Amino acid sequence: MRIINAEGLILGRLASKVAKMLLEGEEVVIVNAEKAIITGNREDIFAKYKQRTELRTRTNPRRGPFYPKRSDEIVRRTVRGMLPWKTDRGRKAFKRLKVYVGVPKEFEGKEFETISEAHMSRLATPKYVTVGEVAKFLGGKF
Amino acid sequence: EVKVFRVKGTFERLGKKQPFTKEYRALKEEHVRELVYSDIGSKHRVPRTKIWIESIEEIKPEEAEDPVVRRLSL
Amino acid sequence: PVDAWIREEIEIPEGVEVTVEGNTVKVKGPKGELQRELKYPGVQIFTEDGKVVIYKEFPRKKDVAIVRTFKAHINNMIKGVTEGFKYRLKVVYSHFPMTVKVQGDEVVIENFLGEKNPRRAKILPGVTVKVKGSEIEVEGIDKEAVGQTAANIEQATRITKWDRRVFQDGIYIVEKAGKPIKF
Amino acid sequence: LRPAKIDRDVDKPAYTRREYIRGAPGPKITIFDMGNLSAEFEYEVSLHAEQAMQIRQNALEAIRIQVNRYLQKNVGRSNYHFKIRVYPFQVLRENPMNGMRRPFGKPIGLAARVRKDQKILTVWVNGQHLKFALGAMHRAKMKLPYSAYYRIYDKEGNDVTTKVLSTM
Amino acid sequence: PAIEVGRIAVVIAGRRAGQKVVVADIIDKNFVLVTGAGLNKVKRRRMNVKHLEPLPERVNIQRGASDEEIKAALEGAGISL
RNA sequence: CUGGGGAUAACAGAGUCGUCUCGGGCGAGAGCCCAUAUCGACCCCGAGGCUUGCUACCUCGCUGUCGGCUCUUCCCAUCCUG
RNA sequence: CGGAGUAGGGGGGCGGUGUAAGCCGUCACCCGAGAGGGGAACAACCCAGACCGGGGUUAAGGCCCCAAAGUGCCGGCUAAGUGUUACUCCAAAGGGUGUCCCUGGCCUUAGACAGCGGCCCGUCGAGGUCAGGGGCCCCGAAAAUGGACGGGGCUUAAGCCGGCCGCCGAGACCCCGGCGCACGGACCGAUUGGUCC
RNA sequence: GCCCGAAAGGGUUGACCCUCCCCGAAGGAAACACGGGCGACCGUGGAGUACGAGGGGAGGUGACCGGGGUUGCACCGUCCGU
Repeated sequence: MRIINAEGLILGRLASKVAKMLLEGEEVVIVNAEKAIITGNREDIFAKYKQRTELRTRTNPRRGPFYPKRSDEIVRRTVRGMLPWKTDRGRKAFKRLKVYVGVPKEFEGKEFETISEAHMSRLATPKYVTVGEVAKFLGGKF
Repeated sequence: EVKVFRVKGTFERLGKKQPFTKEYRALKEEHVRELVYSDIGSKHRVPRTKIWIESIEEIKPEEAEDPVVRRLSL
Repeated sequence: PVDAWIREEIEIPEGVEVTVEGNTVKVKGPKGELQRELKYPGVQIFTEDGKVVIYKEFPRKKDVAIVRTFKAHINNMIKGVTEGFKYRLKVVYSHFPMTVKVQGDEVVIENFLGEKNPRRAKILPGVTVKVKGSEIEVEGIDKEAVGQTAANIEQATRITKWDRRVFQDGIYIVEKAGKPIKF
Repeated sequence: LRPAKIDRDVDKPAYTRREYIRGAPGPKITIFDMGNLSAEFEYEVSLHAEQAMQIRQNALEAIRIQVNRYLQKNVGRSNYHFKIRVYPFQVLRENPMNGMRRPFGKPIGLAARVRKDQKILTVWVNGQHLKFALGAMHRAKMKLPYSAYYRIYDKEGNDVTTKVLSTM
Repeated sequence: PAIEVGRIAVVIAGRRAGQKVVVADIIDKNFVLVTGAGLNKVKRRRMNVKHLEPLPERVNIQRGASDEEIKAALEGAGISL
């Protein structure tokens, strides 16, 4: 499997590249997911993700959009949105993915990778927020 | 061999005309032409037929009163 | 693009030592250190010949503003480690004389308008409050620390329920670092 | 009475012949000239329309009264000449209900039709009341169904609005 | 590094993708005048600063320069192009 | 009574918004004097679809209904409570 | 000379009436009576008119992932997730030292703020000040099950302006083979014809 | 992918697959070498080459092929009459 360090990276571009990988048949691990950035303004982003959390099915909430509050799950969910989820192909591609907060010991002592196309260096604007900030706002653990 | 060019023309927007004068640094005047068109069409949403350049000339670096050009040419 | 290459210098005095280290300015002087963080894309900060230089190589309006702003902040830090900043407040009362006390990191005001519950104003690290009669001093070395302390003490005594043309008692700022306040 | 968006537009034939229209109403505004009529003033100040409009006599009389009061108290009669240029000939129609059986409007009102870049009003004034002239024009512009713009003409009928604005 | 007169730079875009250059004049906020003065193929042209990578290396010249002068200063300074 | 009709009404839906509810611009004038504490004329510009109308696109044997009782949920243009 | 069917039309453009929705006509391009490729899906909006098997180049339009092909090139703008809507399905009058630009007057080696004092000197000595016009954005701007740029998401863009360079993509157009039809001809038939060109 | 497969269909006078050559419609590269453009890229040569639906031929291998039943994957697809 390939190991990718989200640290200084942009979420959507990271996810686009990773999803193409997954479909072309690889295994991907993402570490330090709390350290990716989201671009925009803080009020806008928080409003978006709160409005998403408070969506649910009025008749039975044991159904319902289960939109997450943790950082690793935020990342995993973006990637999912970038795949065909209603198809065996997509379900297998998605099962070939794993996302972690931090760097577990299991992966410690190994050389990571970084996607060129996604990186904070491209930016010209001091306006960015972190996924960990979003998670703290929403009430998630780490 | 960098020259300083003055440009004078006219441009039209919603039926109304407006003259303009500008000054640029370059080697050739074709580059000046392209840049004029680009900048005006960005800043006033004006196509290239509705821009009529009537004069492109060369001058020297003290008959120039744009701050950037003057401070780059000294 | 207003200009080409805005740059502004700051003359450094005798006993002061300025140094930059990774977008963090550090100033040492006859009393105390002061560090701060001044970050903006395309803005540099360094020392050439005994000066502090701030530079931007094709500014718009909102870059010029930021550059002059950083200028003001670094001047503040220099004059602060070199002289310090001092603030004054005044106390007024019609009925119900109140008593102001310091204890640790708070300012306790008791019997304000006859209340049975005191009022607590926070002091910040590096700032010293000092009561002398009906006049108060707040001295310090960081402009913002001293201002926030004074302002906390003043806001401690706020009214929202009655006419302030008749109910005027409280503690008020009268000099914000040497400059008076008139109306 | 009924809103003016119903009568703003011009997409409809003209209806100006009283020797065929039964029950055609009569005008409200009956005064179109004010101030010193015999006069040789310096500066002319006129509203032009920015697009075709259809202006009711209610609005015209409102404008008249407001502007004339303002200038009578701020300028004086011997120093201004105020004129309204357009008369209401267009008859307005309303359907009396039955529903939409036999729909053809019975007349209710009048309007003036005005085309693009046409003059509506004019204040002739000396050089030391221009501020008041332009305030009057603001007040009038505020009461029309679509927008408008002003110029400042010289005798010899020339545009001097820029040279005058820049210096006052 | 930062673009300036006399600066030695590399090319990353075009037909000459990977080749050394001496920057001889500053036309604008976007364009510089390049030449490698007979020590290679590159001629005297304009280039977008995007399409260049500066270097620590550098020589001293006068603003608005010629290929003989650049070659002389290069021989003196010890920089290979 | 028969044969038929949404080629055609009453009823809820769709469309529209003159009317309706909720608003705005300008500043005449009133407020001891003071255009804006409050009120804001005459004229001009709008939102919503909770009134009523207009039209006739769906339904003529699906069900044709008003009020009340029971039960759950939503909007804010906020009556109290912060 | 013989045999019919049709006497409820509709989208779109033009005209009369109407607050408008709609009503009445007209035009003869389309649906009806029309497949296929695109617009998220769509009777009539764009490309385009269809025997059968195969090969290749294009149109409409598209090229970050979903999804075939550009994380494409140059210049400039927007900070509001504005926008990411050809049309189908999308808010105004009135306003804004928000920012980027054009134009024209008045000032200037002491100007426009400050400070020290009675229109002024010096003082810090370099660009100011007034109006008018445009581009993008902002305020004006409030709904009912749980949410809709088609979705994820995107901020020197994956948005807007002005231009450019290469690819993808139909049953369209080119080519190869096969079937039938209409027209004409020859030969050949115990009758409505058959074999071939 | 699993299962049936005697005859009526082909086949040891040789099935499936394999490689070799010749002709070859419409169409049609790349590396690489020289130069033009800020640049994405283009021009000349390489080159109408390599290839290309199909039409012919020469050989090796030695038993299935076509057909049928069910089902997995990817794309496409809102029944019938009125």
